[PDB]
Amino acid sequence: IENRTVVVTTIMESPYVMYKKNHEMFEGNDKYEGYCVDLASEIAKHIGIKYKIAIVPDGKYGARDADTKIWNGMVGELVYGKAEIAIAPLTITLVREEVIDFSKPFMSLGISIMIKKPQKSKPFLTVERMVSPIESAEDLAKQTEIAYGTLDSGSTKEFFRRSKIAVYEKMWTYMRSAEPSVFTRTTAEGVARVRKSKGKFAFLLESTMNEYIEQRKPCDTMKVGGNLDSKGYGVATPKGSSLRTPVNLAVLKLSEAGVLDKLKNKWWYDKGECG
Amino acid sequence: IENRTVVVTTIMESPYVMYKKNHEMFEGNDKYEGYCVDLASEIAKHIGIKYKIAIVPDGKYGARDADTKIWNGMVGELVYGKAEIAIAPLTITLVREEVIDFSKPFMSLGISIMIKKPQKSKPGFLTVERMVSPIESAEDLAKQTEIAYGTLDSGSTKEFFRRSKIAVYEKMWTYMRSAEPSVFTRTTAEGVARVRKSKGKFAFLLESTMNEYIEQRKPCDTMKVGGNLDSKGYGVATPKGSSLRTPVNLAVLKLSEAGVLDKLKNKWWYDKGECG
Amino acid sequence: VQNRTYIVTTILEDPYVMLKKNANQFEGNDRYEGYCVELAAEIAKHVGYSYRLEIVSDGKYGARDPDTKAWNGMVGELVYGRADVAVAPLTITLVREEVIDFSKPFMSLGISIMIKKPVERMVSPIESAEDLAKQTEIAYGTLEAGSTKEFFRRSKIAVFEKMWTYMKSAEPSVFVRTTEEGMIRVRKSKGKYAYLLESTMNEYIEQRKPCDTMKVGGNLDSKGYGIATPKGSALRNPVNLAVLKLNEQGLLDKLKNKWWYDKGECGS
Amino acid sequence: VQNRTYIVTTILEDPYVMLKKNANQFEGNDRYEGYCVELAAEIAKHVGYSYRLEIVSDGKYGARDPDTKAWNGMVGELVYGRADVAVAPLTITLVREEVIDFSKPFMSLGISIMIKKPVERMVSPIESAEDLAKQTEIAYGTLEAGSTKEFFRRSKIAVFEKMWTYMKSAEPSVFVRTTEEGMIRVRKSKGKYAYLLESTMNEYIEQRKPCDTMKVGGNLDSKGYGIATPKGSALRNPVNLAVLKLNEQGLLDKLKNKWWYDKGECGS
Ligand SMILES: NS(=O)(=O)c1cccc2c1c([N+](=O)[O-])cc1[nH]c(=O)c(=O)[nH]c12
Ligand SMILES: NS(=O)(=O)c1cccc2c1c([N+](=O)[O-])cc1[nH]c(=O)c(=O)[nH]c12
Ligand SMILES: NS(=O)(=O)c1cccc2c1c([N+](=O)[O-])cc1[nH]c(=O)c(=O)[nH]c12
Ligand SMILES: NS(=O)(=O)c1cccc2c1c([N+](=O)[O-])cc1[nH]c(=O)c(=O)[nH]c12
Repeated sequence: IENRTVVVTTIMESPYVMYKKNHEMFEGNDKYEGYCVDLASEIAKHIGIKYKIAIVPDGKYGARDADTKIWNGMVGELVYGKAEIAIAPLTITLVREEVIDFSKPFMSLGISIMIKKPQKSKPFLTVERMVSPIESAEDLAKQTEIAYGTLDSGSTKEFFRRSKIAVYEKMWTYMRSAEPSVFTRTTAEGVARVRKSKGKFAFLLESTMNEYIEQRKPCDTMKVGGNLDSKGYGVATPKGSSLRTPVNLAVLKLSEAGVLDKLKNKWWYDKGECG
Repeated sequence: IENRTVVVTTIMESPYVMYKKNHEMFEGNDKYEGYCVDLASEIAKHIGIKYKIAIVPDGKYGARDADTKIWNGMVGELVYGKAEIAIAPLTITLVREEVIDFSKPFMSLGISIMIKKPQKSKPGFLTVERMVSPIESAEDLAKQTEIAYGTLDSGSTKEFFRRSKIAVYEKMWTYMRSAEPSVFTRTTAEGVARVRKSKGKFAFLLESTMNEYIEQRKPCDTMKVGGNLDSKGYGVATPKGSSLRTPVNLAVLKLSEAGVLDKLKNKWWYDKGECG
Repeated sequence: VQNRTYIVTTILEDPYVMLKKNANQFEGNDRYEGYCVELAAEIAKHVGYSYRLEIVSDGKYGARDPDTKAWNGMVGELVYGRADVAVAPLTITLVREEVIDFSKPFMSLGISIMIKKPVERMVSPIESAEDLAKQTEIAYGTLEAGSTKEFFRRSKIAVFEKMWTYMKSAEPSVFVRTTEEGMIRVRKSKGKYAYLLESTMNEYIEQRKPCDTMKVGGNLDSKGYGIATPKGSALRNPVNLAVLKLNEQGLLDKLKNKWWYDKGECGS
Repeated sequence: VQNRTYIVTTILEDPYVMLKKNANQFEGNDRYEGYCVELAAEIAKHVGYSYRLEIVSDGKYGARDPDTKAWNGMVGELVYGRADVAVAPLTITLVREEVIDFSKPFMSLGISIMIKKPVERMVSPIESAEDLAKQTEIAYGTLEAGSTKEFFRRSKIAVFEKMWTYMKSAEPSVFVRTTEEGMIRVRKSKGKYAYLLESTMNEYIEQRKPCDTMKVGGNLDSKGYGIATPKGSALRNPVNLAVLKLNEQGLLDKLKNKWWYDKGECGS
């Protein structure tokens, strides 16, 4: 199990995997570092196997095409034998589960509200308390002087289109009826819009990226409110593979040992630029 | 080694070695716990030798007698072969190194000024309150005479002032000798009680380590101020010519470099302190 | 898998499984009401089997006996084949997953802080583990023998380590024998005690009368309840897929709202 | 041990050994003045031997070459028998003690914090390691390759570990090539930089012009200088006893005061 080298497909997306400094003089797995790289190292230690990181050429997480019925991304690589392990942020989704087997979630996340950091507004003085105009999703939906949106596809838009709790239904109604267009092509564009709008726009993106962006310069974004829904990231393995059980037990042992929390803290706050 | 169990003599004095809770149901070394007990544990692990803690019956640290020329206490027990290692607060001193050999100091200390914690004095800005210490160092202690300063009636602390030639520590000795009534105390506990009772009008000059230990005890009415007047060390004494000198010395040095000694000092001073 | 009724095993824990106020005029599955009963009904609807609710006799979550190496409670009933499906708040852990198969978590939780609901603008309520660690006026404690105390015992984080050293060097011991006694003591402590317990229980206690406790801060760790089956059971895939469908369609988040806030005795 | 002159090894370090302003009208031991020269004179008086001061050629404290396993500097001179006594600021450590014999420390030491000497009442100057760890406005750094950086690298204390992680994840690198450049940087930083160096050098620099730096806080660790001899040398016991006598009678403290404050160019 150690002589053979497995293909560990992964996606180039910070802070999970980034180009290491002076990566040209490194070779193999040393060129990439991040949360996912170290998680792969720990998992390979637990299973006692040798691995090589192979970034997926397509650059997509994974979805099934409409007419051709061919899977793409890491899910496509796992299905068609390109790789065997997919240590990367891959949301445990029903449609992804029907073809491949997911392990237990190594990090829990959900849709979170992103707002610009509160600042001294131009119109007791010893101490200053910054009051956030939004406290949760209910306050965001009740008052409509602020605009809020999400990326033009993915899990968030479908979740708002599908929710029936009558609050996110109203949120979806406002989002669809809003003029001009509120959806953003990319998450980076949405963050730029939030920063540029001077606190007049909010972004509904997943909590992990929200916390990562909050700890980056110019430190002008913050996380507010609890998670609207619940999801998780899984270490996907192909259906019927013999590596499912060792991977699952390795993730569970790492989660109980506190190594996962150590990694998240180290790559979110310890290496953050607003610390 | 583990050839035989050695007699590790120690003195019953907190926080180095204290009676453990429910010590009757424990046996051997488990009855005693403290900084010195743990230090003995690490030293015996480093040398790989089994040991047994045996408190000296006399209860004294050790000093040469005037007439019989006999050695008492821990130094006496080491000299006459009743023990082999003394892991205790035994100060490295010239007259104690003429009969036995000391290792490197595992803890540095010196004479320190003890004063009652500043309080809300009765009046004769209000948002934050700064407690100003009336005394900051030995120079201010000697310059101002509204507060009397005392020491222990027979020890290294008094002999340091008797033998010192620096102007500050000579004026201090002169005032302390000419002070009325008697300023020297009988025991350290009695001196601490006098400091606490005098409502901050009396300062006591005792060892820095004990000052830090007492400061972290209830009712948080004592504190340390100023730097150490002199420098001394606490050593793990071994008898002269013993083969255990070098392993003990290297073990203490390794423990000091590894930071284990600082960890133990923190654990037994601040972590287990009752004051905060 | 038809013409056969399965024996579901679940514990009486609120809001999960609670006896109805009209218990003595109802029989069968109609005796019990709660989050887990509705979850079992929906899972049986999706998978397509008939089931009967049965309670574990000893009323405990599964633990491994250090002497006999035997499993008790719902996990023990699952391992020895006495029951088929355990739709209950059974936490996913390394030890249990070695013997039984857990579905994907239908409810995420973690360790949280519960405090009594209360120079003047400078005061700040506790909102994180660091604030509780750096402040000592208000004591905090956990269950005397539970996963929370063990978590602070084995934790490698500096903040949690300092917290644990505070717990182990403080008297009287704040560790309370039971959860009910813990919440009673917190209520009677008048803000001088914070109890560290599971997030779901803290949220439900927040919604219980007389509404004098609140939950602050995020989850210190990450856990998740699960629906366990015996290893090699034929219902692993249908149950997992059903749980995923309820997670995406929002049925689990609807039952949570129904049994936590909609039927809560407190306003929000 | 008479009719023989001993070659004594020492290094040019201020104020331990300094060249006199009248150096070129003096010869022999009269060329050098400082704390260590007077210490050597007193030790030679007490033990009763004739000695000649000889400065180490390469001017370094002893370190072990990883690839040749050879000792350089004063320690290297001691091991190979070129010199007899090293009355110099030579720190007692585990590695050096394994090859040479150190006397009892004649001067305690430790890691100190060096800063430029400067809601108003609420401000708090840095006075301990915890204050420097919790506050990040003022960057702090040590020598690029020294015992201080290694100490913070290997330290197991939580505060020191957090400080080390702060240093290793900060740019530009605050670590300074040499002590003089570090002191100049502290002078020119206007209170935005704190230098972590040995306590004796911090105290001596505090008594140097233009007196814009000060030492604050206690020693983070415990170290001590020593007077080393080759292993098995016949002068170990006389040197140890002489050091103890000078320590008890206050001669060591008197020389330290004379060469730190009495001859200092700064008021106190
Ligand atoms: N908020 S984000 O930074 O951009 C983002 C960050 C991280 C993982 C994402 C993700 C987004 N997305 O576009 O919404 C979609 C998506 N879809 C998957 O299937 C998956 O596995 N992971 C993801
Ligand atoms: N200030 S104290 O708490 O009571 C005290 C504490 C600890 C060690 C002491 C000591 C005193 N003392 O009485 O001054 C004298 C003394 N003499 C020695 O020879 C020795 O080794 N250790 C000590
Ligand atoms: N909420 S509680 O009373 O304070 C509670 C306290 C302590 C342990 C619990 C627990 C609850 N629970 O949710 O009912 C469920 C549960 N499930 C497991 O599998 C396990 O191991 N430990 C527990
Ligand atoms: N002057 S310094 O910048 O603070 C200093 C920096 C770095 C290493 C030092 C050192 C000093 N010192 O105090 O003269 C003495 C010394 N002695 C040893 O034996 C050794 O190994 N390393 C050192």
